[PDB]
Amino acid sequence: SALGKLQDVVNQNAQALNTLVKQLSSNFGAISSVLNDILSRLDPPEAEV
Amino acid sequence: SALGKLQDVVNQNAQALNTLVKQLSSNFGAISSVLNDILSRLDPPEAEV
Amino acid sequence: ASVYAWNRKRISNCVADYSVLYNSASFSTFKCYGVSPTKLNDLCFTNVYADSFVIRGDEVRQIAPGQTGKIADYNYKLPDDFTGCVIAWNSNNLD
Amino acid sequence: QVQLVESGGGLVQAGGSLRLSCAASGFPVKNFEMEWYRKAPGKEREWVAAIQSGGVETYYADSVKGRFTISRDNAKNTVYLQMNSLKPEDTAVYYCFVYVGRSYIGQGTQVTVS
Repeated sequence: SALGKLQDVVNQNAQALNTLVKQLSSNFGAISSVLNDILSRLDPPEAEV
Repeated sequence: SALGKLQDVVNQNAQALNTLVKQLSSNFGAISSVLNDILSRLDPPEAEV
Repeated sequence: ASVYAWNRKRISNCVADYSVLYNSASFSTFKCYGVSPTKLNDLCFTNVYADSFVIRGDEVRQIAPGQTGKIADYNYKLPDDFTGCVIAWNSNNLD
Repeated sequence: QVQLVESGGGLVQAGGSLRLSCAASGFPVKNFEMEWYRKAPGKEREWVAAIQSGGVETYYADSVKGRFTISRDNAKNTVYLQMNSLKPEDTAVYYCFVYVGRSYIGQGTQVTVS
């Protein structure tokens, strides 16, 4: 724990980057996380929401 | 008013938490800001939006 | 079979051409939900779960995600996350 | 909130005429399709007549085409049914039918032809 002032910066940078990448498994409220399975059999004035 | 440099910090934090409280009563485009009359008076797939 | 005992006939281990089913003009409505009918011939699926029933002619708009009705709320309910096509045609000449 | 009540029934002979009613409450009748069914004793419940929600087209059952008349009154919130050329095969309890969310059945009125 001597080098903690260097280590916590790299830890919070890597964990912020991992939290950014772990956002990529979310449809945010859609039916599925696949873009085409949201959009393309639904009518195009009603999948844009 | 000699102690303004401590009082403004407490006032800013209290106004931040009160502004966080006072935006719970915002519709953001809704009929009502409470979940229960949204769930009661509206059909649940079009209450989802 | 009618809507109290709606038939579930699953389809597996074959190649499903949907361009034949698209270009047939005998069907009245072709309401669809998942992923495009142009590329229905282009993708591959795990299961089909094909269904078969007869409704009233005014009960066509009950077959949607999250409707209300004695068919919808009491007899035959679709999920809100339903991915499929509704294929319907008139059967006054057969029933 | 929604309730159908039926009146206008009575005892008629073979070839008599009568006119029923189906007074409705809780919903307007310019938006829903309207039907009538009948229950003969010893027979199943069978559909009689229908007018759609727009009020444009009329339909009837196979044995009652050309003889029965269905009419609607949107002002009084009442649907009527007219009898002409009555036969004793139509001895039944007549229920009026509507689908307002879920279908509601009234208690009906006994109409006998003898």
